Amino acid sequence: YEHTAVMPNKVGIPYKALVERPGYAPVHLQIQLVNTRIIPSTNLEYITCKYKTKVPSPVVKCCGATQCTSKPHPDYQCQVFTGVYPFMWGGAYCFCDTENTQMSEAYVERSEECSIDHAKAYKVHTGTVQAMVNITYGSVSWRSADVYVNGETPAKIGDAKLIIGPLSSAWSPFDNKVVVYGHEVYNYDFPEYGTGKAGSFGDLQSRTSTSNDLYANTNLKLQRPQAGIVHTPFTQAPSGFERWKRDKGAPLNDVAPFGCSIALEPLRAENCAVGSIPISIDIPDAAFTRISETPTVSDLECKITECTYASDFGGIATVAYKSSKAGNCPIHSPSGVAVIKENDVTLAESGSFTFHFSTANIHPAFKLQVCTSAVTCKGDCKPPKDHIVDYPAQHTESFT
Amino acid sequence: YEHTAVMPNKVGIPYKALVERPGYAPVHLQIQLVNTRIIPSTNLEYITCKYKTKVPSPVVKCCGATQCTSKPHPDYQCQVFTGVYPFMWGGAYCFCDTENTQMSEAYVERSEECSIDHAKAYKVHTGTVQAMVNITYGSVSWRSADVYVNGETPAKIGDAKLIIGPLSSAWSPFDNKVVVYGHEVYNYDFPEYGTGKAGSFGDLQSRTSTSNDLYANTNLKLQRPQAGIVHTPFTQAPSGFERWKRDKGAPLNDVAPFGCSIALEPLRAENCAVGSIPISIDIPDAAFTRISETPTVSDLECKITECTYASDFGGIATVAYKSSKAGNCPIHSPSGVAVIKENDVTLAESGSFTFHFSTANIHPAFKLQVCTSAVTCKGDCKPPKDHIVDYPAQHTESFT
Amino acid sequence: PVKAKCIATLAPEPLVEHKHRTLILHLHPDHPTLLTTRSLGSDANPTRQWIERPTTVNFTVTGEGLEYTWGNHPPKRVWAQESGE
Repeated sequence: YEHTAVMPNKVGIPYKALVERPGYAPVHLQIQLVNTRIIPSTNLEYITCKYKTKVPSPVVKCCGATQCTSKPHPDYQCQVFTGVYPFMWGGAYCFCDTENTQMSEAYVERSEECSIDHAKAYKVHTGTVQAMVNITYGSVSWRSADVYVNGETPAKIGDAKLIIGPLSSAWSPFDNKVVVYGHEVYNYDFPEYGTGKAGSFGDLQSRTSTSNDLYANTNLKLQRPQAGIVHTPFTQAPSGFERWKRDKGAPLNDVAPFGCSIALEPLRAENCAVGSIPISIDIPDAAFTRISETPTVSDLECKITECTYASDFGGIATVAYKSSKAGNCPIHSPSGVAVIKENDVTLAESGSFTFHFSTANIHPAFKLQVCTSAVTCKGDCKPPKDHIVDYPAQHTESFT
Repeated sequence: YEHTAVMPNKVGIPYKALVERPGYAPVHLQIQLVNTRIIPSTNLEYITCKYKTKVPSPVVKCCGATQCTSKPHPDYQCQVFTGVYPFMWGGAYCFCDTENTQMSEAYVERSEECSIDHAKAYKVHTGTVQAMVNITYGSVSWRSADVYVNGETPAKIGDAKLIIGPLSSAWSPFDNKVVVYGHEVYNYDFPEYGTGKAGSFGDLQSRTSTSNDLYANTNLKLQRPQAGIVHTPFTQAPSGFERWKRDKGAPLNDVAPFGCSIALEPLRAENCAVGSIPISIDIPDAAFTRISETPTVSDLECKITECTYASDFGGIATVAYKSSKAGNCPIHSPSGVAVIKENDVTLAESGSFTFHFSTANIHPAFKLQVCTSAVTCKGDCKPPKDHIVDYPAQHTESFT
Repeated sequence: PVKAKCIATLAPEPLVEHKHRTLILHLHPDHPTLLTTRSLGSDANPTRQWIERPTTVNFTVTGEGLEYTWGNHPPKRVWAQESGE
């Protein structure tokens, strides 16, 4: 009875399949893939952020030169300068007039915002998708368990053992190269660590926040201070993190395909509705009811009464139930034409009980399996009027 | 002058190309790919190791049953047993004779060796190869820098900027699935986490060493203790980590192709000599010598004197140098037929100086570019006698 | 610099208007609001436009769904199956 089932990847709607175990009473499913969070394999390549030209205070030798050296600070720009007369609080102070030397030095450093407000590149591989699958199973009526997709993983949470996927729809909405910012995720071809052109994205490129080493192509060019005054002309491109916040591109949670949402959290891409998942469950046999205890319902009749050719469960149909015992009777349309809101219907001794459903074909000729009794609920449906609210329960469009 | 150069991937031998910048004096290279450590992209899938049936001490109820429960320990095998009379230091102690009950329980647990002596599976992708490229450049005479292969990465260590690869020879000697053990690396199709048949490799499958959860298919089957005595028959397959150490396969550092060595270190595969690498360097123009300062050497003559048709630099050739000034003169054979030991030759005013080389064609008709002066060093060579020592400098075999 | 949650923005609610597989949206913000969507087909066909001037816009919604982001107001979602009878 290990109920294999191909199953559409779509998040917010149950998939009430039916266990046709030969010998005992069938049992309905209710498989709602409440989430499709993905979490691909990734690598933190480098944080970037806007620089801060945290200038070390220049040297001023008063009569003669002060040769600079290339200190190992990131992008340590330093250039000796002569021909000053530095006004500092008493007019000038160095008594020479051309031998007055000024050595300006400036290096690039991570902002304090780099720790917290920072873009973040990644080389993104495929990884392994997940889900908090609820099944309000059978008469168990509950399990809300986190699972995987790889087609040999069980998750014995509740009582049922369930194996999912691998899904066929391998579209990772993440590209190979991704930039990430706070919550807005950008599938951007970031240039690389160690290379980013100044002004362009990644002018600062630190491996992480702690990493004292980095790559700072900022085109930081010191110029001589003017007219014998102490200061430090640092001529520099404002960061490619400054832009990339107001001349950027749009976020993947606003431009992705096939229906995904995003988080700066394990780097999941939630709820990506695409393709199918070959899902298979091993039910606990204890949860089964033996066949000789559920009422046999045959010699019945089914008919629509007001079929709504729609998404919401507007389709209805009375069923002239013709039972033997009285009790519950799980139901399902093995044809995917009709999706039913009721998993189970209570029965007195051969009464009648309408259920709700939804279809996509004008003439819904769908079988209905009322606990081992098939029936065609043939009829005709009506279009609605009022179509602006969230996503459907029908999801069965085909040739009609 | 950004000297692009296709370049054979082979570790322990320089590649003394020649910079033909139009306008200033040429400069030799000496590019020795001292290492080809690889470090593919990987994932720790599960450690395995040999189990330890660390039996919890069984219960012995003296008169009546003790139902066992399935505790969540890994492979928690537990089976109630009756019909004992347990001799414990005073003869038996439970006064009944069949109602004497014994509940044996045993679970699988990581050995203490699992922390330290443990196989280690991986799903292995391709990643990115590296090298500590020495160049004893030009007159710079030194840089020993760690680089990459991806064909836009520089490494400004020394003074030269150098871009390497991507190599064309994408044979990752690692397979997709790999097992790893201490230092011996096995490109083994490990079954998977969560599945490994008992006795077979991966009977124990822990994600990591810390991971309290695991998968222990050991076929651990408790049997009843004998003849009314306290003990715990645990019938079990000795591990698929016990075998896999004496019925294993051979290591990839002993069975790989195309010439690799291995480490349990970043999971590199060193020194994989295969294919070519399109390497390109931006020399510091300061390191160039202008053309009007090196001696012009033309009106010369070259001839072999004892050419050795071999690997070691046995080939020699005097050159009737006809200089203008006196000084150094970098040399190279732009044809790959001849590989030369000397990058540079000193020159007095039109003297003669032999160099060493090695070839592969009986009639070596290779040009020699003595600092902008070409010459054919035509001749004939002799086979050697003494061929059992490490790898060659010739590496130029072709049609001869 | 710390990760405070600023007391923060919110744009006035939209006026949802139905049409056949189409959202007319008479819209009227307080400030320039970046609206954007994601037609959830594998054809994404997204849209972006800062809206400061009140504007009746349109969105060809498909069968499977669209989502709708009126500023930092949370993202909406919409079933547009048929309405052409």
